[PDB]
Amino acid sequence: YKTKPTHGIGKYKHLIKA
Amino acid sequence: PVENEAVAPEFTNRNPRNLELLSVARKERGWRTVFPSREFWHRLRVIRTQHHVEALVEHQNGKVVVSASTREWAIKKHLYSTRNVVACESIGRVLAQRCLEAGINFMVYQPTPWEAASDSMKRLQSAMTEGGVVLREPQRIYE
Amino acid sequence: RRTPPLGPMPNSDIDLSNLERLEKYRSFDRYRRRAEQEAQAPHWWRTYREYFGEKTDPKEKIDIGLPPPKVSRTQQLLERKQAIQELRANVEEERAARLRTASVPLDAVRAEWERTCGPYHKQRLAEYYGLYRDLFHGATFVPRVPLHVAYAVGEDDLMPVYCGNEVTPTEAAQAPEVTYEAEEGSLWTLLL
Amino acid sequence: SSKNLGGKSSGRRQGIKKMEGHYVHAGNIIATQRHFRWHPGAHVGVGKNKCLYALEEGIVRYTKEVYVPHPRNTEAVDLITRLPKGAVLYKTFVHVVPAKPEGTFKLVAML
Amino acid sequence: KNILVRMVSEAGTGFCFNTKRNRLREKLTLLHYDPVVKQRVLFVEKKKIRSL
Amino acid sequence: FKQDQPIDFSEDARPSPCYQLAQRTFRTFDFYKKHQETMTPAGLSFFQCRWDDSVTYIFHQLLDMREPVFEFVRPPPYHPKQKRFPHRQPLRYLDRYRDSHEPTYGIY
RNA sequence: AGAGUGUAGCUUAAAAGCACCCAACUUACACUUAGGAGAUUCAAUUGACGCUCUGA
RNA sequence: ACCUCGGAGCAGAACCCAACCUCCGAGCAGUACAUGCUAAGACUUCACCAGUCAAAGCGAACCUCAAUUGAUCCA
Ligand SMILES: [Mg+2]
Ligand SMILES: [Mg+2]
Ligand SMILES: [Mg+2]
Ligand SMILES: [Mg+2]
Repeated sequence: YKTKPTHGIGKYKHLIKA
Repeated sequence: PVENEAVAPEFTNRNPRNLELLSVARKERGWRTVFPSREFWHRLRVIRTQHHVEALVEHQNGKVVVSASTREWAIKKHLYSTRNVVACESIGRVLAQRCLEAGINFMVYQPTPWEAASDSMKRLQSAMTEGGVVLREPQRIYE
Repeated sequence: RRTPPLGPMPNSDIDLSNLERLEKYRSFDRYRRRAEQEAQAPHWWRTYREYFGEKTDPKEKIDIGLPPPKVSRTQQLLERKQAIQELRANVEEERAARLRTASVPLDAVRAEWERTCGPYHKQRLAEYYGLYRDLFHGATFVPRVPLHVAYAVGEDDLMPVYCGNEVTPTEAAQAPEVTYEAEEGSLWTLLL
Repeated sequence: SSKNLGGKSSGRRQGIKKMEGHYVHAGNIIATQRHFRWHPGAHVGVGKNKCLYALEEGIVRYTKEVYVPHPRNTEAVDLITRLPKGAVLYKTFVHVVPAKPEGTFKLVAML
Repeated sequence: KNILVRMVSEAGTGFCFNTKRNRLREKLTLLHYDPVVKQRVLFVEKKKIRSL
Repeated sequence: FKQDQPIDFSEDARPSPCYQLAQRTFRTFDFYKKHQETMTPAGLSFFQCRWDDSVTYIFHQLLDMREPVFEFVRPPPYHPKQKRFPHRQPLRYLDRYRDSHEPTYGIY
């Protein structure tokens, strides 16, 4: 959730540049 | 009356290896979108490394009941080069022997296609089936 | 309304810059191993090893077994090295390995396994079935001296019991034959 | 003069119907939606419209586990291989912890 | 483009279904289940009643 | 187990017949607690046992009792509360809460 | 002459995990398959055979 | 200018919400007919008419896309 401390855990496109 | 007739209407069992022996244990279904999904009772974990070949048999909880690796002196002293096909064949045979001596004779093998297309895994499965243990566990009664 | 994380993020130890210089995952087995290794680390959020009941794994038990004998490991290692070096000099073993046809004896490897890491596998199989949980109530031990018991039914075969065998009551109506190595100066107590 | 047309859509009524803590039986649909938002975990099946339904009676739990894609899906394969050494995904998984047993032993006769 | 035809079975007459087919091809001879036989028999294209 | 000094016990002895199930109530935990500084475990071997045709003869000419039977029963299936007007329900909805599948008659 | 040291290229590893090359596919890279060579420098926590730095 | 339906922001993190507010479209498709028969439990376009997922069994070798459409009577 946005307010829970576990926010932004499923992000993956920021680690790639292709 | 006989004092030895204390049976009670309800009888419990304190053995974890009991529900899966009568085809009444529930399988942790789901996952689907990932692979090795948890709908089984015993798995055939195989780990191939450039130095040694280790094969384990784990339960649905996450503990191994029997493992077979070339790092053991009992197998390492009877063969050469723990990387060829005869090494993994002997590992599969000794694992089948140990599982026959342990009572377990039903496991699910779900490898990868690039590994299943090889010859070492095929010969290991052949040695496992010829030992007395057939893969592919049957269905569940009232799933 | 934003709350700070209660621990280190799984994708925060690496930098978002100079990504073209870092080595990418060339295959999928490495990613699978990394995932299965990271899934075992205790996390601070809700994980699978919490709700489905794990019977509290982080808990040190009490050993009530015999201590292992004092054996020099360097001498055993150098002896094993010399043995495998003398065995590698053979050419017949090389031919058998090249021709994909090389068999090993089963009785010899069985005896060597029972003499070496046999007790460890016996202990892990006994704790898998929950024997130490019901007998000693959590306390576990290690069977140092090997044990061999074989029943007598017909007239040629046998009905042995290993670490989880299956013996029918019709094949265990009489007393079996227990055989184990022992010295002259120690008593034993068998319990079934 | 009124160039746009077809913007008179309605709501699909897609969302979570059972939160964490409710006693969900076997067969109750957890949540219907498009695209894999909450991937299934334990005792949670899928259908054709990418829906979530329970399989056993218990308490539905929502955790975050690792995401191991299938080797046959080439899209996820390349998406994983394009990741650096030390990159995980960790998506939200739905699990149903069973509470009632699947059976017991009861005495019938006595001969 | 396409066309809808009806397939008549060889064994156990009385059970027929409908399936799509191309308009510029020949007839169909597929394997469809027959409930009165509980096996697999042959089906032949016969009598079209749709031109979609 | 493996005991050090020769120690003999008499409170755990059993008679020559020993065919009573009330006296065979043995507990390994209490037996190990009563003899802790004497015996030490050193061997373990277990196996699995199933039912066969010899259990009948055992219970007959070894325990002087009857053979108990059991059956792996299952809990009844769950069904919601039967409403008065089942909106959008098949015809077989009344058979889900029906006791016996026979035409019952009241005052007739 | 003094100091830092001590498991193959790496280890808050105790004989393992990462690394390397060859043979098959590829314009080429690469996965995978089939194989190979690799180490606790010596005598019982001690002293000395190898490297570096500070000097002359 | 429009007459049916879907998606993107308005409506931002369960759900619903309109405009003659600004844009993409759809009246179909590339391949096998077990695209067989029954049967617990739910969502439901804010009512109804409608639509969708699925435990298990007999039977069989071991399904992809977003809207993608037509009821009463009668023939
Ligand atoms: Mg809209
Ligand atoms: Mg509207
Ligand atoms: Mg409604
Ligand atoms: Mg089914």
